[PDB]
Amino acid sequence: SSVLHDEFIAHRLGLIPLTSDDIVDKLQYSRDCTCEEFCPECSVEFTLDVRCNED
Amino acid sequence: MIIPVRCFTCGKIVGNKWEAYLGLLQAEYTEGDALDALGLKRYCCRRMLLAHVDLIEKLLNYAPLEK
Amino acid sequence: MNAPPAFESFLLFEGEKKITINKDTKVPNACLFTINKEDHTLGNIIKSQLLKDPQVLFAGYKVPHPLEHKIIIRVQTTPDYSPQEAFTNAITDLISELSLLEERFRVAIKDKQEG
Amino acid sequence: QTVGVIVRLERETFQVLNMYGKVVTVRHQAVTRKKDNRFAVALDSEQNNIHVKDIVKVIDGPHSGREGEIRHLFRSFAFLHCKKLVENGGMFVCKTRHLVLANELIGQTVRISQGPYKGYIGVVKDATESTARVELHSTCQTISVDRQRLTTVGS
Amino acid sequence: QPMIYICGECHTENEIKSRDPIRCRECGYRIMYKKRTKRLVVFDAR
Ligand SMILES: [Zn+2]
Ligand SMILES: [Zn+2]
Ligand SMILES: [Zn+2]
Repeated sequence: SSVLHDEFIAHRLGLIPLTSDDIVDKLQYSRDCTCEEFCPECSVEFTLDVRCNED
Repeated sequence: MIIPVRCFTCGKIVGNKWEAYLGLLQAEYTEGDALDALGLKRYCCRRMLLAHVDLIEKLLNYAPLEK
Repeated sequence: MNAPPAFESFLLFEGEKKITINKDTKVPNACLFTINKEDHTLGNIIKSQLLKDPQVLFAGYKVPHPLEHKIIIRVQTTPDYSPQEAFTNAITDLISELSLLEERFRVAIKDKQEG
Repeated sequence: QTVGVIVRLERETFQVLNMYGKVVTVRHQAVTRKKDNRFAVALDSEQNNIHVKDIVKVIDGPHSGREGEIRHLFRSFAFLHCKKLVENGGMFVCKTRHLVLANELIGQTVRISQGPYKGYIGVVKDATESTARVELHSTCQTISVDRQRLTTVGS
Repeated sequence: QPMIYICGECHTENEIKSRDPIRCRECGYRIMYKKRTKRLVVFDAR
């Protein structure tokens, strides 16, 4: 419900740097993984849930 | 509308600098001093902060559709 | 609408070969190496290493078109030598140099971190 | 059971040529129109596929050494056309055999589960038995994907 | 079947039936907006 449309938010999220220092060598490329959608061997899950209830 | 996450030119993160920059300006820093204090050395990153227009506040002035 | 997917520049398409070898028939002992899904990075380092070889008479590379992802490397050697041999030896030399550089960078980082 | 082609037009009566090849007279009201088989299948002596609007020779049957153009087709009968034949207004009928040569995934929401587009999600706009067209939610492009790389997302 | 619309003024959800005129049951406003879809929306973050 923000003033920014979905692709705007998604693009900004894509640009957030994430610490990768030791995990990245372990992870497989998602295109190479045998999982069907996303598994801990090829991805990291994030969630965000924020609502403004104040003035 | 909102501060870009990265400098377009070099990719340095600037999206965590806008509120700090506004703070330094109200503390009487000059823009050049404030940009120095935030570590923005290359003139591309400095352009990012110097030229930003925070239009999202104006947009936040309108009531949302859903309560 | 006509944008190619970004992965197209480094992922081989089904059936596409990484590297193809042809003879250059204008002159003797000359080969053209076509490499798919590579760009100036590999082409330039390989060419420069080949130019270090005293038995290589000609070495050069080009990207035929910036919107395509192919490089062509042309190698001519002396008759007592082969362009295939020169290409293989150039890659081996580059790998050796990179391995040494990685070892020495590790050592330098450790020195700097200790003091 | 009997289907025919009207070969002659008159003020009151009709002379409609039926499949059997004989001529029977009927009126305007009694005869009711039937749609034409724009596509169909049949069989022939040579064991080759025959469609409408093909030149064929009647090497056997009621007629002999006769050439005509098919206009309507029946399971075991076919209607031939011509311009050189006085009898029956140039139209006669001969047997087909005697004649010789002379979607369920569309609109569903799918996740690409394999390949370089793994993870993308889209709506299937067209699917054959092997390949599908997927409008991608994120890229403004419709791509063709092998159906073995798709999984339908369920609600 | 429900077909929930949001009122443009009072922001109140309220049911609407096809062939029923558009009017907020609370404030009588005549402009309403449809709610976001429940279909899966997925973006590459590019
Ligand atoms: Zn996986
Ligand atoms: Zn910069
Ligand atoms: Zn209202």
